[PDB]
Amino acid sequence: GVKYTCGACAHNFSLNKSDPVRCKECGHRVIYKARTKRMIQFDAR
Amino acid sequence: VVASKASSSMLKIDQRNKKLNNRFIRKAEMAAVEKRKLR
Amino acid sequence: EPKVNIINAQDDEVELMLSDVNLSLANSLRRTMLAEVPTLAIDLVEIKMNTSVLADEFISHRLGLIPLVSEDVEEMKYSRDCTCEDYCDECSVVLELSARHEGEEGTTDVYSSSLIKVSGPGNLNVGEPVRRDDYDQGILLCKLRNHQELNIRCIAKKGIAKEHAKWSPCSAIAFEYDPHNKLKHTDFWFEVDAKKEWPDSKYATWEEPPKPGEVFDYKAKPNRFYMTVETTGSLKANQVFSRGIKTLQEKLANVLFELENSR
Amino acid sequence: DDTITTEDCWTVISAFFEEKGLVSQQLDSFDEFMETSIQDLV
Amino acid sequence: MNAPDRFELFILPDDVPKLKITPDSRVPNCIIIKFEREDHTLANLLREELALYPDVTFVAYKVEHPLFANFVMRLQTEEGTRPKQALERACASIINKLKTLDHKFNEEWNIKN
Amino acid sequence: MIIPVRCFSCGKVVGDKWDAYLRLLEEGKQEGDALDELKLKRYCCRRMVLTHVDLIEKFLRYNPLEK
Amino acid sequence: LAIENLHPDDRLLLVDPSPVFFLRRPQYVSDG
Ligand SMILES: [Zn+2]
Ligand SMILES: [Zn+2]
Ligand SMILES: [Zn+2]
Repeated sequence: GVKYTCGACAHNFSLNKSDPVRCKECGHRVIYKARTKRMIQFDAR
Repeated sequence: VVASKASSSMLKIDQRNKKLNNRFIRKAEMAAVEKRKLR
Repeated sequence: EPKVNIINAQDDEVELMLSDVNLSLANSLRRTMLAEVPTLAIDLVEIKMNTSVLADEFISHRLGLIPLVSEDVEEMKYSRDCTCEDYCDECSVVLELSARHEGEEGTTDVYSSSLIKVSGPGNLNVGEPVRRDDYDQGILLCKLRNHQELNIRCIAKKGIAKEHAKWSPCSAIAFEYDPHNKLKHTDFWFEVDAKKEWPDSKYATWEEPPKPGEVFDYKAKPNRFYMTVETTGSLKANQVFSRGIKTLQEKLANVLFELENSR
Repeated sequence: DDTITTEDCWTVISAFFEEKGLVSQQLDSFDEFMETSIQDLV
Repeated sequence: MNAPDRFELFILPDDVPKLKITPDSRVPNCIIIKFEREDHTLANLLREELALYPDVTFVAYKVEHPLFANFVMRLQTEEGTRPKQALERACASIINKLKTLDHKFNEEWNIKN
Repeated sequence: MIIPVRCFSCGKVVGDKWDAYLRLLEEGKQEGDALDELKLKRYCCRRMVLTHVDLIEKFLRYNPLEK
Repeated sequence: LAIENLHPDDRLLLVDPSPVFFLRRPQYVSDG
């Protein structure tokens, strides 16, 4: 349901709150959440 | 490494500037010390 | 009674001489051209993806400072004065930038020429980023390596330099009068001799140096003012001068209207 | 020979910093510790 | 956090008038004018235009605080003339001067181009 | 980090002259002569280009975090 | 060739209408 990204090989996957926190392909122990989908706006000042 | 073009250009500029500084500053210092000596 | 004499003329700079005007009028004209002439600049940035090494607000600030063509910005409306819903074609210009690096080696530069105008006022010459030539690349915005992409949508609005310096049409306005100091408006600091310790003005040959036997003239006032107006490219120099005059006239007419309506 | 200018002194100082660095005392002390001190304490 | 909005320097609130005139009863024929959302650009122009009129005996302005965009003008004229009429004449005169200045600049630019 | 778009003091656009400056320095021109060639007269604008350090080249050597 | 290879009398003809020890040429990588 929620996207992640591996800290080593930059691979994208998903977790279901029951898998171990690991990369699928290279088995890194460090993963990062993906950027949101909400609209992002700045005032250019 | 596959260095960028700007970085390689800056490296060449740095080598040229280092050589030019090592010549000119040393020559100016030699001129200043000989002038201070002859006084 | 007021006179204008032009010394050098260019698209981006004019050097003129004002005579038979008050000092206050020339200074107010300088201030108006610096802070009150309306231009067009990017004000809202919608970021759809940004995987570069630069922060989002960093890139937004850089985008705000890019000068856009503002020739027909007088026919545009202020965003707060437009009755439209959200942004329309009569109060905003929409630009879009999409950059990416293809390949696994090297670096890609993102220039202001990559900004593409998508919508804006019909038949008005506003919105396009300023470019010196046809082969000029413009202002460096960002740098991208492999798998890094930038995809943004910008909204350009009308404003003045009082709100933010990105809307200023001018960079620097040189301003000077009385090169030989006949009015004694300044008292020259010196160690031995003030005459030979101070460099001569660049307009010193445009005025006759005072005679040695001349006495101080207390009835004189500043009369001739030299000024150079340099523009960022968003407007031409003559356009900036004319619109500064027009803005000052509009402010005075508004004061007069308020006075007459006060009764 | 020829005289030694200030630029020559700065060349010598550059050689010093090329060889030693700025944190050489910390690394050298720790290396001495790990290499011999643990064995001697044991 | 406590920084005011930058558009407050020149945007006039709905309930705030652009111009408020009150008499100064200490001396005869004097008024105090309060200008809102204005600064030295208009103040100095109006002051030094008015100072050259023979029937204007006193003219001055002050910006009380640089963090607030307003200035206050004091104007005193002769018995025959009213200060508001002098202010209107000054505004019209500066407008005419700017008009001829713009005309001559356009003429010279067309000549030199 | 990356060359500023405008001069801090006066606001002249200096962000389009970095690559030309590096080119001129490559050709062997002195820094003052190169700045003269780029029509940067006021020393406020000369300071912007003369004292800029390009840190983005170091930041770009780290591998991208998203692919 | 350069200014050094020029004849001294012709060098004297080059009159402005000497380097100083405290004006260095800028660098980017430094040393250490
Ligand atoms: Zn992985
Ligand atoms: Zn609208
Ligand atoms: Zn500058």
